[PDB]
Amino acid sequence: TLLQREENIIRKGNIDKEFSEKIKAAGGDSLEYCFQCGTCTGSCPSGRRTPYRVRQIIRKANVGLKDEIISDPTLWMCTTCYSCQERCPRKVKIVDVVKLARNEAAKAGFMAPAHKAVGSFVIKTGHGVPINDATMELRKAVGLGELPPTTHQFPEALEEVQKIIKATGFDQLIGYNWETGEL
Amino acid sequence: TLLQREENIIRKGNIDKEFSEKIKAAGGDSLEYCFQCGTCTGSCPSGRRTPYRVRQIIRKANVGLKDEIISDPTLWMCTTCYSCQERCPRKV
Amino acid sequence: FEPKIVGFCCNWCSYGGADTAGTARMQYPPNVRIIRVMCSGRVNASMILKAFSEGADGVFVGGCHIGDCHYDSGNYKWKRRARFIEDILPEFGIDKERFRWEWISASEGEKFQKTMQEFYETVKYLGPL
Amino acid sequence: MEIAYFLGCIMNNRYPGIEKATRVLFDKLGIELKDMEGASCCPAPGVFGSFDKTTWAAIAARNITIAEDMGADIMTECNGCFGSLFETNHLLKEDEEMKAKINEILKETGREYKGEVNVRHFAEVLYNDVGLDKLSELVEKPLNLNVAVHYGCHFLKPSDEINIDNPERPTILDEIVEVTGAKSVEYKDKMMCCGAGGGVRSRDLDVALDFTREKLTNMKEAGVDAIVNVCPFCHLQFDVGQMEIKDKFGEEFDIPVLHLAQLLGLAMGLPKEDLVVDAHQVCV
Amino acid sequence: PKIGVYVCHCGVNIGGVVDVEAVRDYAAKLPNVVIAKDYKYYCSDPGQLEIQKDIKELGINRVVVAACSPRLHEPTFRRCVEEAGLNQFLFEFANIREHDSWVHMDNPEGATEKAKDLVRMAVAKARLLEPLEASKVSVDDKALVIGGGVAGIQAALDLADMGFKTYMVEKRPSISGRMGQLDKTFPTLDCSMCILAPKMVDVGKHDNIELITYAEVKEVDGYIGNFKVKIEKKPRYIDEELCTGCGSCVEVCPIEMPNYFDEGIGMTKAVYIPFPQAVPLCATIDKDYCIECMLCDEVCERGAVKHDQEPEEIEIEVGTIIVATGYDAYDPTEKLEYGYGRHTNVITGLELERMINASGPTDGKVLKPSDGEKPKRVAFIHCVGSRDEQIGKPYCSRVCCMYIMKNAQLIKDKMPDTEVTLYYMDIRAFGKGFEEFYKRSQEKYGIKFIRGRPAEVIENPDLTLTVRSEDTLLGKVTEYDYDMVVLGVGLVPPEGAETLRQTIGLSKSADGFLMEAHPKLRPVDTLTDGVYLAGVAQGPKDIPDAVAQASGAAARAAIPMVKGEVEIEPIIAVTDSDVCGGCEVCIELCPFGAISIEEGHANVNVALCKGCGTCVAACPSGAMDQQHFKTEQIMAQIEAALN
Amino acid sequence: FANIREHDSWVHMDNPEGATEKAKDLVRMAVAKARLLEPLEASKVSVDDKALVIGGGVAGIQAALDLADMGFKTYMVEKRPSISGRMGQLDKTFPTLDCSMCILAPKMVDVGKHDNIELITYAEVKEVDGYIGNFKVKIEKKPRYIDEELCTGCGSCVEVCPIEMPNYFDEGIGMTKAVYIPFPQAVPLCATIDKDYCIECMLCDEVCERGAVKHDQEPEEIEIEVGTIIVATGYDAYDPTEKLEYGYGRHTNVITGLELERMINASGPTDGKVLKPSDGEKPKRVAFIHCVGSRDEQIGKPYCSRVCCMYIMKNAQLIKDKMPDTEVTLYYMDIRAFGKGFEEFYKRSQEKYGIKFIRGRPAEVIENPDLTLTVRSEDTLLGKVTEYDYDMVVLGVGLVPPEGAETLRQTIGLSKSADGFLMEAHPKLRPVDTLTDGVYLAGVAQGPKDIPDAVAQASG
Ligand SMILES: Cc1cc2nc3c(=O)[nH]c(=O)nc-3n(C[C@H](O)[C@H](O)[C@H](O)COP(=O)(O)OP(=O)(O)OC[C@H]3O[C@@H](n4cnc5c(N)ncnc54)[C@H](O)[C@@H]3O)c2cc1C
Ligand SMILES: Cc1cc2nc3c(=O)[nH]c(=O)nc-3n(C[C@H](O)[C@H](O)[C@H](O)COP(=O)(O)OP(=O)(O)OC[C@H]3O[C@@H](n4cnc5c(N)ncnc54)[C@H](O)[C@@H]3O)c2cc1C
Ligand code: SF4
Ligand code: SF4
Ligand code: SF4
Ligand code: SF4
Ligand code: SF4
Ligand code: SF4
Ligand code: SF4
Ligand code: SF4
Ligand code: SF4
Ligand code: SF4
Ligand code: SF4
Ligand code: SF4
Ligand code: SF4
Ligand code: FES
Repeated sequence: TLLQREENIIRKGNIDKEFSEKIKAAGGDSLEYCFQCGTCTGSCPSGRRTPYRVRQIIRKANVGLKDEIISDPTLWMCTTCYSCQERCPRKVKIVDVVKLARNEAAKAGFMAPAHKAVGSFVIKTGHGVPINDATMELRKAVGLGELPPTTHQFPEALEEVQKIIKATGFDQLIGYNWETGEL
Repeated sequence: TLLQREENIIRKGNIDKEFSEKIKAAGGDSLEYCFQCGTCTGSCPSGRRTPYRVRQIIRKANVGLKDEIISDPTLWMCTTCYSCQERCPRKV
Repeated sequence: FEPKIVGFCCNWCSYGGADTAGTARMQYPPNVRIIRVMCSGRVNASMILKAFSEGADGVFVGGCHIGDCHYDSGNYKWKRRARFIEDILPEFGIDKERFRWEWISASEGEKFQKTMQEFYETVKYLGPL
Repeated sequence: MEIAYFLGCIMNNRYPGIEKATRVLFDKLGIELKDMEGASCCPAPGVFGSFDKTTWAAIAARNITIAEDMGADIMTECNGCFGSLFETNHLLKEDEEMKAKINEILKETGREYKGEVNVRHFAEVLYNDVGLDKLSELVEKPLNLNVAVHYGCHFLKPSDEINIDNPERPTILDEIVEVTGAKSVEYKDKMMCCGAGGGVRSRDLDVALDFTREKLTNMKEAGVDAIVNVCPFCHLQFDVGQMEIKDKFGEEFDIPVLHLAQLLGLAMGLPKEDLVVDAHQVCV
Repeated sequence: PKIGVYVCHCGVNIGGVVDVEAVRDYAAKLPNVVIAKDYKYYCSDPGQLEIQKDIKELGINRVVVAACSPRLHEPTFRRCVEEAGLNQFLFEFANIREHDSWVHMDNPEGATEKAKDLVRMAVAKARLLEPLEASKVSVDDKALVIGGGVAGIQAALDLADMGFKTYMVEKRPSISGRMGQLDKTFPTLDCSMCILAPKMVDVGKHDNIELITYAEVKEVDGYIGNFKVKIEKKPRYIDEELCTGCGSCVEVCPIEMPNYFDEGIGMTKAVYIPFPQAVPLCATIDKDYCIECMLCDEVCERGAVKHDQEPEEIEIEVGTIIVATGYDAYDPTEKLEYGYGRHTNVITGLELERMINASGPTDGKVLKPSDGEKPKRVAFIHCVGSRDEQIGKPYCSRVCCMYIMKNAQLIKDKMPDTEVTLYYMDIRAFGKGFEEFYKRSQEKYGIKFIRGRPAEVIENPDLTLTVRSEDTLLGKVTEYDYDMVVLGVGLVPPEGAETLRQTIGLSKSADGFLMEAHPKLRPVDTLTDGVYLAGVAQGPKDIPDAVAQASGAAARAAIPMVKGEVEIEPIIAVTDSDVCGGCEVCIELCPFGAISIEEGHANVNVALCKGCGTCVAACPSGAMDQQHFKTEQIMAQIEAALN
Repeated sequence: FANIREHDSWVHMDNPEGATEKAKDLVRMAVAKARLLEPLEASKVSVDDKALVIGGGVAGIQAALDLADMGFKTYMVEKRPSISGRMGQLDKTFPTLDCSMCILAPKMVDVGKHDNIELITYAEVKEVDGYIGNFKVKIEKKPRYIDEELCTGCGSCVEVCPIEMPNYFDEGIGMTKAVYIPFPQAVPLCATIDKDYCIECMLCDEVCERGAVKHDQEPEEIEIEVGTIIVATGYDAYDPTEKLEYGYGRHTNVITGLELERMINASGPTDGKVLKPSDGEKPKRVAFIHCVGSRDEQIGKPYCSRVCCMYIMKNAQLIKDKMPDTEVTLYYMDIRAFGKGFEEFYKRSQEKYGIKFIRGRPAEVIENPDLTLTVRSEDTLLGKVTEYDYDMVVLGVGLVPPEGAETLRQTIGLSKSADGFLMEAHPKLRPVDTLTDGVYLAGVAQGPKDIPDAVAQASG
């Protein structure tokens, strides 16, 4: 059956004005004066190959459809290429709104495992892409040091990075467990 | 994956102008001068409980998206209640 | 303590700016008293000194933006006079923060309101002269 | 001239040839590259900026303080790292409350953000501080190459803040590339994203690979011999994604991927082993 | 001094905040005050009658009104006191509404105290006022009209039919403006030239109109009724009195140059006539392209070719000025994503107007620039150069929607098989018959409307153009191919607008067009007396709105010229010869040079003085004093403000 | 004159030979007629240097003042007891949000004091005869039952009157007495008795000190001779009662834009407070609906009313300034912000005041048991039906020709356009002339438009 009494109508029960106020207060206030020309969607390269529609994201953020935004997989199709923002005739900070919505979605548990894995790599070694043995050999062969002068080479720097992550609560966000060093 | 390279863009390969000409010649010529106010969808009782959107059907008929219309299940959600037609400001 | 403030505003822009603030109903403290002149070029140091000698705790002067004077050069002469007055006032125990002069355009009601509020706060903090 | 040298992750951990070529090129230009001891992920904006702004800003601010300690501007040759560091720098400089919050977080690490240095891009430093004439003088092996220039999204955008070149039709990278004797070839959708940004590569590999496949189809139709980039993130996308596209759809492009520093090293007669071509998955 | 004080309630605008009962009693108790009254609306007729009756009965010789700002109603009360026999300048205004009541709503007690202090200051000033007779100056019954478009033509014809001798200065060799370049007009699709050409001929034949084309206004000096204008007539190198416009010189000329009339898509010769209906029908030589071959000299039978012509200087004296300088079309080259100037088959709306014109460069055929063949698919893009903060153009151009729809309809009628699509954000069909025209574009001609602002225009190898744009009503990205793309460019102020604005001394609005005196009730007046606006000079609009504005400007400029006199305010510097030492530190401070030295004493010229008071403030000894702003008056006001 | 272009060349393009033969025949006919023509001297007739202006709104006031300042003696006939038109009823004006009365009242006083203007209010033009320069006009002055020469507009009669009747100025939401002054700034400031409500209690007679009350007054007949006529009769607001799906006149908390203008006016019936008609409390949620009575073939109104977009946005901005906590939503098809500063005003409605715009023409307005209103409408940019609740709904009614427009049009002998407004001589180049010589149009009489356009037309 095509019947579904909740998905095909918008009432006040679908609206969270606090979400819109939070987004605007956090640096996405420009979304208030989008007039829905659709230039952003036309400029969007991910909108051409996925169901992602940035204009509708901006509209939902203005209306206050939190649950519809944060739980939406297409919210993660934006590459932050800024093509939309360069062309918006109303000078809306589209990428800022997208990132704020992604922050809210992450707070609600809509984080992909691969992104959490990147976060765990940063926690463990300080590098989103840590070095592997083959690259160490390549570095040695070409006159560079076996390890780059980074958190790879300085444990105290890694400790500082871990202190920052603990202070910001990022480890709790991705569910990193220090005791076992797993997610 | 959310990737699908055909469903998220409209090109001339999705358009059949003969379909639009046939519809207009068969008694649906008024669809030419719909200005997409959305009164019909707001008046539609089936649009409130199904994915059926009559305004988008009219738009697709004008554009010529035959395959998108005829294969659409929601096309069969209309009860022919005439609520939309009584209120259309363009008398479509 | 409620400071006594005297204001001089040119007819064409600064007085227009105060009128704009009024029409928009931009609230500000009631201590200031505006006196109208045709041009800020009409203001000289004798008026400022007379105001301070008569009991004023602050003196404000408003003019057209440089290049916008109705009489086309008056605010330049006022600006020179105002710099000299700022030189003279501290020699008699009057802080130069009690003498403020600003360029206010006829449409700048909000700037006029903010100037009035801030000048009142400054003069009140300084205390009685 | 002295400048702090930020490395990032992908360059130093997957493609050291870019780093070696850059070090050699800057030594030939009389610019002292100072290592930023203890630097970490910038962090990659796609994931960290998407997850928590505060953590991203704090890590970037610590990286910036590493360079502030040496009293030197930061130089990056990754568009992703440049974007992250530059955005954090101009956010903390122009926002006192956010600066206070980030400094409160940084306190326990024994660091404080002062907002005393500038974040600069590798290509921008080459164009402004060195100039096209000095770069031309150092060319000893004028190249005969048709190259597709991939600007990457975060080199020039958001242009309201970066103000380096016009994002729609820039020419800075084309001029730098042509100083080497190679020819920058126009192709369809040249300013298109590679698909790796915003964390998309790790979230939906198929979407990012279609970005790359579209770009590669457009480049191939133009007949280019190589791809030139100023972003190790884009570099990795093109290099590894060509292999991934071959395995998934059996489509062969065989378009070598070079960093601008590597192209400059090739035109300057650097040793072949210094370019570390063995790091690349696509044979050059 | 018998001061009568009148405190206005203004309904509740003052009374609501300020106690008009306490203030009235305070005024009644002040020295020299013989009466204090309050009325609900003093500016109204009953209030003025009350003031006049009080003056007649109690013999008041000073009138003080505690009411709104003087900039609003000072002339009203000045005339009110005049009609009762009192002198104009024995009158004083206290500002207790904009300066007190509307800005201290939360402090009613402080508001009332401030009102008391302000009325005290006003009475202190009014005590020392004295009568001043205002001098009348004659108003010249002549008008200048700058710009020879439809608005300027209408204004000139209306002024000339009302009997006033009018000058019409036009920078192009011929009059017509942009209306002469149009093929048809919306919403009727009537020929624009067929209805404009008779008016152009009328302007050319009127006994009361002096038409000076190919000329610019270089200098403007003076004031209302008394404008001195220096005009520079550029050399045509053709004798206007002799040339008949036959066109043989054009036939023989070997050099080819762009025709300005054709907007960059039409060619003419170095000697050219802009269009067949030109007024004056005269030839013009552009020396940037002339090689001085003398072929035109030899072929001309009237002897009208003058290669040694020089620019001419004309000086006129007028009483009123009407600026009707129109607009330029926006240049979309800076919109790089749309590729104007880069893609071959991308054109603008005005270029399309020239192309669809039967008298245009292509003989009325819409042909692709790339190959000279008719396009089968045409896209129109709305709001190019308008409603866009990325280029600092946040306004609507107000006519592009309609002329886009009109040109789509014209392309359909000429080539019925053509497909036409419009990319719009809003369809602004607001005028009379405009909504019906909009519906007819769909019902009759089958034009397709896509609600979406295009993201990009991509030129394909075969030179066709892909418009990449979201269909926001389908909610999906589309990439559609077209043989031609027409940019709906907006309207911008004409080239050299700032020079003329500075020459006259006018202000401009946020959009860059000239600013009217009042947005609602004085749309054609400016704040400079004797200068008026007509047509797109005041902002984008269509032909009937411009014509209505031109007629209104003619009426407004005629009023003072019919009156024949204006009053000069006597607020001027006066020198006390017995006190003046001839130091002369005052002369250079007058920007108008009103002060000279006679018999070792400073002497002010009333005609030159404007009443700024700068010289008076500069005079140490006080020999110089401004009327109505004397030093004693301001000193009394300062004293009363604090005591 | 031989007509060989409209009658021959443009209608026989496919038959050039037949076209040339027809041209030859037509020129032969023209010469045959011209052979027998003879001279005729045309007679000149004097043009009276007097003007009549019908309608005392902003356009009519402007036209009368311009004619009188040019030296011509002008008559101004106004059917209401006072001049001002619809501009006097507005609180503020777009796009500046300036007070309309503060700028209109001086012009009204000027009209009332001008030596060259004869103001005849509470009067109608009954007959027009003659031609340009030679118009004979019969005007009927209705009985005020108050002596205009004696009444001072003090208002004591109003204070003592026991009967209450609707005030026409307040557009059906304000009350006054059987003897009333339409508003404090009325010109002439004079009282008027409506005998449909007067009970003849003579309390006003007893309280009046000027002896201005005249219960035995009769209608007066005035005959004037003028040279020109300017029709400036304005418009009426559309009555949305026939739009049954929106429930105007049935739902308590549904109002029109003009009623809202009266309600937001500080001098209006509610002292400038926007209050629900149902309970007299401020609404927390307000919806505006665009294009009510316009752009609608279901009611035979296919034109745009041209001002409803802007005054809708203006009144939304005013509601926000007065009650910042109020939520305001506008339901629109197109936003027609075409005028000078209009697009900036439109952007300011969003950026500064936080007004919400929904692109969708509402399907229905449903009154809930608690008297709140559900607007059922598609959000076409979300592509989904919405049912949103509001405490107040304001219909953006369009402009229609005024009551009695056809009578005056027939009296003068003018034609009308497809929209029902008076027709100008030429759409492009003669916007204020008619095809009747000596008769001119100004303001909304010629079609909907805003105040500056009407003022420009009046001057023209
Ligand atoms: C493509 C297009 C199509 C249009 N179609 C229509 C339509 O169908 N119907 C319609 O009603 N309107 C239409 N318009 C709008 C219409 O053209 C304007 O309303 C009208 O041209 C304005 O007339 P104007 O006299 O104010 O200005 P213009 O027509 O621009 O005339 C101004 C004149 O002033 C002269 N001038 C400029 N500067 C100076 C100077 N310093 N000294 C002396 N002279 C000077 C110019 O050379 C010009 O002759 C269209 C506009 C465009 C761009
Ligand atoms: C709710 C609303 C808000 C608006 N807000 C604005 C705004 O903010 N800014 C703006 O610029 N415009 C606004 N407008 C439009 C503006 O009101 C009109 O442009 C203007 O009123 C037109 O003036 P007018 O003189 O042509 O007509 P009117 O104002 O209607 O005046 C016509 C006069 O003619 C009289 N009359 C009618 N028939 C006869 C007759 N037979 N004999 C004698 N007299 C007769 C009438 O009684 C009236 O006094 C608004 C309109 C509405 C409905
Ligand atoms: S481009 Fe800007 S104004 Fe247009 S829909 Fe996107 S965010 Fe809104
Ligand atoms: S930044 Fe995101 S939303 Fe904007 S164009 Fe790029 S992918 Fe699309
Ligand atoms: S109601 Fe009529 S005009 Fe509106 S969208 Fe439906 S069919 Fe089109
Ligand atoms: S007839 Fe009824 S069910 Fe069918 S589209 Fe119209 S309103 Fe919907
Ligand atoms: S005089 Fe001024 S304050 Fe008094 S009623 Fe008139 S406008 Fe209002
Ligand atoms: S210059 Fe001589 S030849 Fe040329 S158009 Fe004039 S009259 Fe004819
Ligand atoms: S002299 Fe000049 S204008 Fe005349 S024919 Fe020669 S090139 Fe042409
Ligand atoms: S009139 Fe239409 S096309 Fe022109 S700027 Fe306004 S909305 Fe855009
Ligand atoms: S400054 Fe005074 S004293 Fe000197 S010349 Fe002028 S008026 Fe005379
Ligand atoms: S008052 Fe001003 S304009 Fe007059 S003489 Fe003095 S300086 Fe010159
Ligand atoms: S009729 Fe008499 S009491 Fe009534 S308002 Fe007129 S003068 Fe006053
Ligand atoms: S006589 Fe009529 S108008 Fe007068 S008070 Fe009685 S009811 Fe009212
Ligand atoms: S102006 Fe706006 S609200 Fe009024 S009819 Fe036109 S589109 Fe509808
Ligand atoms: S007029 Fe204001 S400063 Fe000269």
